[PDB]
Amino acid sequence: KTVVVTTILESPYVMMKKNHEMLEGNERYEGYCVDLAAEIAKHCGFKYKLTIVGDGKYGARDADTKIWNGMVGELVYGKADIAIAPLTITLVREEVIDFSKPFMSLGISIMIKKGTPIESAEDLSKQTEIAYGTLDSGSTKEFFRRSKIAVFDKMWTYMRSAEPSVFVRTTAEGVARVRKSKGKYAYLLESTMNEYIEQRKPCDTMKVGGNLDSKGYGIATPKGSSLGNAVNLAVLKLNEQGLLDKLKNKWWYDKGEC
Ligand SMILES: N[C@@H](CCC(=O)O)C(=O)O
Ligand SMILES: [Zn+2]
Repeated sequence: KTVVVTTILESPYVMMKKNHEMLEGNERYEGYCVDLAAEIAKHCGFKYKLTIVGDGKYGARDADTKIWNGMVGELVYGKADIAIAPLTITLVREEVIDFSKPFMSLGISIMIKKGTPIESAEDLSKQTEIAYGTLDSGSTKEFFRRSKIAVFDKMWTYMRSAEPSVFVRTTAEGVARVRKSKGKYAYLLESTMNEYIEQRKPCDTMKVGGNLDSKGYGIATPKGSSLGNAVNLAVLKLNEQGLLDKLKNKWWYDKGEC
């Protein structure tokens, strides 16, 4: 009856509300995905419960164990009915879960501490002074692991063998490493998160160069779910009405601190 929604604490998508300890259920959270969940639910005609993914991950299949972790895993093993998060539509995921058409368009980009002598991915690859990494488990990490393009293969080769590790557990961890490294650490993350951080105090980071690829985030459901068709139509209806753009403006730029 009540649709269990799996999501992830990733700003500005889902964040803990100021006085959440005094609130209950869905009212404990706020963010772009919280506003979107409320809308997809209204339009699809269902009651839901927001749940933060237990392992705090997006979703990857473990090569040795074959188990799916993160939000994807919660959908695959039936722990959740739908995932409303900045979850990238990829081929390996679409083979096990269903995705609506994209609700947000993005691409991998570079986050530097202001003043870092880096203008592109080619620049990162051609040097060693400045370290660079990605989110440990996710679509960005896989983009480099599977890239046939020379510049990205070179970047991956360095990243996988770099010590100490250049990969981080969460986006926030990557952002702090950038901020605390005096320009000695650049971070590869999706343009959406980069643009969000670029508008947050201490206003010391910046997105550089173009996007490395083009892709989208989709609302995910288990393969052959009943909700699939309706949520896809809701995403299309809401994009066409201007809500998705309105929501990105609200959480990224309207509340900008820089
Ligand atoms: N949106 C990504 C996580 C962030 C990243 O990989 O940079 C995913 O669904 O895996
Ligand atoms: Zn509406």
